[PDB]
Formats: sequence, structure tokens, C-alpha cells
Amino acid sequence: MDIKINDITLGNNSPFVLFGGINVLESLDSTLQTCAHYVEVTRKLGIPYIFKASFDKANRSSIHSYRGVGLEEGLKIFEKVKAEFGIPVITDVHEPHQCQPVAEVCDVIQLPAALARQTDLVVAMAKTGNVVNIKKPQFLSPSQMKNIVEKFHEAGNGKLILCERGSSFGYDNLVVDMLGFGVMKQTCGNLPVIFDVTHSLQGRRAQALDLALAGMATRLAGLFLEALPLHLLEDFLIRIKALDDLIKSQPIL
Amino acid sequence: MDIKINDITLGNNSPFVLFGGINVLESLDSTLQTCAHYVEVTRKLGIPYIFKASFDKANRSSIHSYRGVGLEEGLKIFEKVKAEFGIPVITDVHEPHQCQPVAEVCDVIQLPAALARQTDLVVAMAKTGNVVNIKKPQFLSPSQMKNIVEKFHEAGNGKLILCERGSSFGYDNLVVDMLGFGVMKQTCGNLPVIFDVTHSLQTRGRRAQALDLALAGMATRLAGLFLPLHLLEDFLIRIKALDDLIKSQPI
Amino acid sequence: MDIKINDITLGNNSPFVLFGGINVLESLDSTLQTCAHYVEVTRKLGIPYIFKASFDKANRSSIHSYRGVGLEEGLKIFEKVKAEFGIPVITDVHEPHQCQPVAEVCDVIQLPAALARQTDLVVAMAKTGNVVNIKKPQFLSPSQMKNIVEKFHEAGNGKLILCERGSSFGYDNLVVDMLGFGVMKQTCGNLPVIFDVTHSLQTRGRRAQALDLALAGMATRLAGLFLESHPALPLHLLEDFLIRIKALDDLIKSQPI
Amino acid sequence: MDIKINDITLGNNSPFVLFGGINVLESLDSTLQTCAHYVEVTRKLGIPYIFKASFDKANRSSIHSYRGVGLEEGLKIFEKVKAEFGIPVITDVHEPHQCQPVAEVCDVIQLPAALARQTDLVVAMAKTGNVVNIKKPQFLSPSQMKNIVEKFHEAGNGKLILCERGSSFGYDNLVVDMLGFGVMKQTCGNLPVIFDVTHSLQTRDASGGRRAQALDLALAGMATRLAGLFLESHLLEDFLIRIKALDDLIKSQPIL
Ligand SMILES: [Cl-]
Ligand SMILES: [Cl-]
Ligand code: NA
Repeated sequence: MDIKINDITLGNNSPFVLFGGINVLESLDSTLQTCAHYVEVTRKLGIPYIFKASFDKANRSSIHSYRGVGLEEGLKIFEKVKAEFGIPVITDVHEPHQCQPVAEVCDVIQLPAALARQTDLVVAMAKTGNVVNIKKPQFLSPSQMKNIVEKFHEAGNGKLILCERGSSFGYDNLVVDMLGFGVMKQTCGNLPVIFDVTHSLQGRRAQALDLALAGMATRLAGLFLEALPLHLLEDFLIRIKALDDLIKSQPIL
Repeated sequence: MDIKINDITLGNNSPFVLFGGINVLESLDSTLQTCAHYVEVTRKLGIPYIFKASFDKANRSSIHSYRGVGLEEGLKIFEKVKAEFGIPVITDVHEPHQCQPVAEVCDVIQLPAALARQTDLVVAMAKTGNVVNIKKPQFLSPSQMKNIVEKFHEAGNGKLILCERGSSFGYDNLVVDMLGFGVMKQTCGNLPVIFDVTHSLQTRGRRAQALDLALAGMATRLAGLFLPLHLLEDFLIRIKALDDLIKSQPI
Repeated sequence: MDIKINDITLGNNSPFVLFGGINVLESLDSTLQTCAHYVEVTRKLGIPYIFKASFDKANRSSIHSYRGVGLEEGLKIFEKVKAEFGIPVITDVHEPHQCQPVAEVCDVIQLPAALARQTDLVVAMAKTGNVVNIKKPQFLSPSQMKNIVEKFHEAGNGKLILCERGSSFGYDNLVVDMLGFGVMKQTCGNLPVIFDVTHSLQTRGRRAQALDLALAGMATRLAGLFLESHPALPLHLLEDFLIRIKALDDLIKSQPI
Repeated sequence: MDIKINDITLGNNSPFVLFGGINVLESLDSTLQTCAHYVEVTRKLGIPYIFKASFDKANRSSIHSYRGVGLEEGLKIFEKVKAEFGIPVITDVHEPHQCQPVAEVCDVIQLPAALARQTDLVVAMAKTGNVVNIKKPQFLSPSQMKNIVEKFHEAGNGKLILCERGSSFGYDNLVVDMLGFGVMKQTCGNLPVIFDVTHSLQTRDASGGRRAQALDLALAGMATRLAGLFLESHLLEDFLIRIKALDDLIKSQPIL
């Protein structure tokens, strides 16, 4: 099943979509600069692009680390990105009360991995009718994603994306199970599946590339990143696009 | 470091405290009845006891499933338990705004494992000044518990309990690492460590298993245990025998 | 570092080599038939090929379970394969005393995963001077592979291939860490690394799975692929499967590191 | 099911048996000296004791690490340990042809974890009729131990001990699943189960150090009611006092 996000088609048999941007929204000028760079590079390569950032980082390394600009300013910055570049945007939500005001600006809203089984948040997100990105917790198997999907469906929303972020592997390490993509496709109605390569990785550039190419080889709707340096983005995306283009060009069976 | 909860001393070198009760609060009468049974059994064995229940089930089977009595009715039930039995109580909280009104009634407030890194909830719980039970997520190593402890300390609360619930082991399965208890004691200032044997097993009759696992964990020297046939009694008799032996040996 | 196996160049930046064949040697006719099919398919696709089979099942669930042809009969079958097709062959060895007579016939000899730390077998394999395929145990991390490599080097043999077969993941399940390939390459002198996709899946239709997993691994830039098929992928699907692996391998190998 | 090893009863309901000694046999005098220390400490505490060592250690971390005095001298040293102290002994075998001559002298023979599914070794060990200690591989679940047991039974030997060593847990680390003991007991006819605490720990890093760890882990395993404790290469006495306290408590109580 494909999902339309403005003029983008997102789907497991469609050209990959890049979801990228910054960690925490901290100012208008810096956000617009970064977004501009992603926009120019993805336009040059013909890669569909959705800008990502958090306005309210709920899990901070220390209490008093800056959470971001907050809801009211964060949504203004997202409106300005949409106005200036004409692209969709994505951001996470942490409380039921945030769902409506965030959904009425942001094209995709995201269920954080830690909150993925919090029924009240699922229902509130569902009721927006927006496109939803579900972050797979690292302790949840791919066959348990169906239960989360089922709850969204019960609440009346089937515009769901599944986002792989790796699985707990002993202490501290994560491993990405390349077979979990297919399990999620088979058990969840072939909803779009995207791969968060960044938060799957605890030099690092050779690693992120190897992992991103391996996951995209399995036929995915998109790639989700934060840890990549901005100027090397083009070389990186050239390689992902080469592989995606090859894979998607071949029939499934 | 010991923590006093009314007349109970909770600590890794003190007689173990049992934290037990029911999953979700459903009614006053059922709750009082269940509590009464725990109270009678723990009193006759001489085991300190804290009653546990949730007022709200945050992860439901269907969007349509009983959520439990809710905050307002849940707190009235807890007030009734405290009045009738004179024991401390423990419950979990899911949102920052709930922390203050819950902490007015409940002796121990509990940080759910899924929410253990949600900074706002941590701060709001810390600011109550109450005793806090931190549920260790199954994807977090024991050496990371110090980072949660550090946050509570910055927010001005050091009355923390660490609660082992098992570690992810492949898909849909847990294992308890018996060495994690000592790692948490060493790296977190010897705060009380308790063992949630029940959640540690939900992925695996089951009575032999819970006993084996509880005895094994309590052999490592812990502050507490978190969970016609008299099954609770027979179980606690054996835990207390081991706990008493282990606590009588020098460190 | 590349390794030459007759006319084949095996290396992490060379076109991938297929190591394939059957699980256990059962009959001479059935072996020649299966091999003939692998040979015809790989030749048409321009994929270098090494024929694989075991002459003995060492590890079966029952003491009476069928174990195969045995050493003496197995080596006569391997000689026949080499004579008829002119290709290299690969087989596993289980005891030190077998290494020399097996190495006299088989181009590549294979250290089973369960025996990978058995020092007497390592030393006897190393002393043959043959190319060795090391099966990475499922309990060994990729950074510990260097310790096995070090032992072969200590015993005077550096013609070593590292073969990924998946990692233990809870009870009775495996996961393939796509990053372990690059860890092996960096820590083991960039020796050829190959992927045994088949054993990596035996704990999990299955054709879609093997393809996804094989593609994902080969995306990381590997010297080869190691698999089984039965009359295990069905033998008839081999061509379509390899067409896809080769398309990806060719794309990946054409990009610079 | 209990197993008699001379005058020792090994069983999940019997006082625990200690299996310990040295890593590799090097010389008669040094072996006797070490064994004499284990013997004096275990006699003083009333703990049954089986001396362990390798004569040809086949899995050492270097190819030139000493494997031991070898089969002929190793067995002579074992005979002397038996004659001098009157205790049973245990050693590991890695090749089929070694099983018979080893079993002439060593009371218990041990199947290395890595070789546990190697059918030819299993059969050759079974055929000795001796007591066998099966080391559980770290990549094998406790419910797969029944398949190893079945093969020994098929080959005509039921005097089997199951030895826990931990399970793979991510890369490098091992974790001991305290529920695996009960699974092995339920599925394998309640054969004796012993715990190799040492192996279970060597992958683990660093007020306590490794001694506090080995003690915590040993006590946790013995709390599940086990036939014995198995150690690898004044502290032994203090350690055994604490294990014995717990073992005595646990074994004094009925199962159910
Ligand atoms: Cl994110
Ligand atoms: Cl193989
Ligand atoms: Na919207």
C-alpha cells in the first residue's frame, strides 16, 4: 500500500524517500540553512525529500539540555520551511494534547519508540487522520508491529509508516535484522517501511553506508537519517540512489 | 543506602520487603480483599509489605479494553487501603501532571520502564520528594542505570529504588542477568535494588519457575521482591528462609 | 588481499564467487548432475564457481541418521567432479588425520564452525598449505575472528577466507549483523569474506527470505556467496536468484571505495 | 536420577559436589600439591570433591600454549592422585581414540562444549560406560540438551551430567539463565546438573572485583538446587563456606 504525502508517493515499490534534517529545532536561520542544503542536494539527484526535526526532545542527555524551541515556535518554523521550500515535514509528538496542533501543520507525525504502546497517544494520533510514522522499539520483534498497526486501524487510521531502528543485542549494542523488513511487510499489509540507519548505529561513514545499502537492498520505501556530516550528503545519496534505482527497477517475482 | 518508608527499612542489607498486590485497580471490595490476604500472610511470616496496584493500564489490548478505575477513584481506593491496613502503597504514574496528586497519597511512585528516559516525567516525579521506584527497561544495561539516577539527583531527589525486570534476549524473550544486581549496586551508590520476578517471566509449571528465579535473584542480596492451594504463603516461606540466610552472612 | 584458486581471483573487490553445491555427498550420479547444473548456470552468467559438498555429516540428531559417502568414496567423487568440469572444489574436514588426504584432492578445505578453536585441527589444516575457509561460529564476534586468523598465521598459512554464517540471538535463532563484514575486513587484513546465507536462515516463502538476506549482505561488498540448493533453495530457482545477486554485485563493485 | 561415583552420590537432591583442580597437567609434584590443597579444604568442610585437570587441552588460545603432559603421563598422574587421596577424577577428551584408555583411569570423562554434537565422539564416550559430563555449548538452548542426552542413550550410556556454562548474549558477553537449570531437569529425566561458574564469567569486566561476582553468580545458580559446582583455573575456603551454607539450606527443604 502506498501513501501520498502531497506530491510524493511513499511505498515499498516506489523510489526511496529521504527523511532527514536536524535533531532539535534551535533557530529559524540555522534550520532554513540546513534544510536548504538537503533540498538542493535532493533536487539535483531527483530524490523525494521530507524535512525532519524535533521541537520538543523528550529524552535529553541531561535534564536542562535545551528541549528545542517548543510547540508554538516549532510549528512556526515548520510553516516557514513548508512555505520556503514546498516540501513535507515530519516531527514527533509526546502527548495526546500535542497531536491536533502538530498535525494541522506537519505532514507526518511520529510516534516515539518509547511511547509506541501508550494507547492514549496512539488513539489521539490516529484521530488526527494524519500520516503516522511508527518508530519500532528496539526490544519489540517485527511480528509485534502488527499489534500496533491493529490499534491504529481500530482507531480509524491506516496511513501508517513503519520505521526500523535496530534490535537490542546483548548490552548496549544494536543489530539490524535484515529479515525483519520482510516480516513487517508480510504481516502489516505491505505498509511503507523505512529505515532509520542513524539510530541503528550506536570510520562511522563507511558503517552508515554499508548498513544503509544493506537495508535498501531489501526493497524499502525510504531512508531516515540524522551523525552524517552535511557536505558528504551528496556522495552518500548518490550511492543509495544507485542501489535503490537498481533494486526498484527489477520486478519482485 | 537505606530508605525508610514509614516504619519499614528498605535496603540491600535489610530483611527483604515484598511489594505485591494486583495488576490494575478494578473495585474497592476486590482490592481490599486481595490486600487483606497479602497482609495476613506477610504478617504471620514477619515480612514487611507494601501494597501495589495500577490505577490505569497504559497499554491496552484494544483501544477498547478496560483502562482501570482512573486517578481520582484510584487514589480514593489507595486512601482506604492505607486507612484499613496501615501499610505503605506503591503505584505507577504516566504523565507529569499526575505526579503531585498521586504522591500526596501513595508512599512510593513508580517510573514505568517505557518512560524511564522521559525527562519531564523524571523531573516531575523528582520534585514530589517521594520515594521513587525506577523500573529498569529491558533494553537498558545495568551500567546505564546511573544516568537515570544522576537525573533524579540533579532534580533534587535521592530516595530511589532500582527495579530489575529482565533484559531482552532475542525476540519476545527475556533473561535475567544475575550479575546486573551487583553492577547496579556498585555504580549507583548502593541504592535499594528490588527484583520484579513476575515481569521477568511473562514471556515464558510457571510456579516452579517463579520460585527458582526469585531464589536465584535474592541469593545476590537484595532489598526486595516485587510480584485449595496456598501458593503465596508456600512461596514466601522459601524466599524468607533464603533471604534470612543470605543477610546473616557478612559481605 | 586476494587469493587465487586456479584461474579464479577471490577478493572483496573482485566479482563475487559462488560456492555452491549440495549438503552431503550421496551418489556419484546425483552429484555430477547437480554440479553440471551449477556449472552451466554460472558459466552462462559469467560467475566464477567452486563446487561444495560434505563427504560426512558429523553432527546429526540421531546416531543412525544418514551421514553420507565417507572420505574414501567422497574423494573419488571430488576427483571425478574436477576431471569432468575443471573447477575447484571445497569440502569440510573434521579430524587432523583427514587434512592431508583431503587437501591432495580438494582446492579449499573448510574448518567447521564447531571446531574453529580446536588447535590441533587448525595446525593440521594450516600445514597442508591449501586455501582454507573458516566458518565463523555463531557465538563468536567478528572482532574475535582475528584470533583464529592469528593461529593460522602462527602455523604458516595465510590463504584464509572468512565465512559469515549468522550470530546467536536469544535461544534457537540467528541474526546476521551486516556491520560484522566490515569489522572482519578491518581487523583481519582484508582477507576475502564470504556469506553463507543458507545456514544463516535454517532457524527461520523461504526463497524471498534468502534473496533479501543475500542481497543485503552482498551490498556490503563481499568476495563471495556460499549456499545450498536441493533437487536449501530449490535448484530450479538458481538462475533467477543468481541474476539478481550478480546485478547488485556488479553495481556495488563498480563504485569506488 | 543420582549417579554414584565411587563413594560419592551426585544428584540434584544431594549435597553439592565440587569439581575443581588445575587447568592443564604439568607435573606430578605440582598436581599432587594443588590437589592436596583442594582435598584439605573440602575435607575440613565435609564437601565431596572430584579433582579436575586436562592432560591434552585441545582448545587453548595459542597453538603453542602447553596442552599438557599428554595421555600416557597424564593417566599416570591421575592414577597417583587416586591412589594418594582416594578421590574420583575428571578430564576432558577430544578424540574418539582417547576415550577408552582415559576411561580406564578417569572416573568422569568430559565432552567439550564445542564438540558436543560430534556424533563420533559422543558414541566413543558412551561406549566407555563411564560417567560423562556434558558441557552445554553457549549457543545451545537448554531444551536442546535432550537431543544430546538421547544420542548417549541410543549409544547405551545413561550416566550423564549436564554442565551449564552460560549463553551467548550479544557479542562477547555471556549470561546465565537461571531458568535453564529447571528446563534441563524437566526435559532430561532429572539428570545431575552442575554449574561451571568460571567460564560463565571470564567475558565480564573488572569493592568486589571478580571474587564478588563469582560468588553472586554461584549462589544464584545453587539456589536453584543443583548437583554440583565446577570451577576452572585463603579464598577457596571462604568461598566454599558460603556456597555450602546456601546449598545446605536448599537441600534440607523438600522440593514439593
Ligand atoms: Cl527522529
Ligand atoms: Cl557448510
Ligand atoms: Na498535517
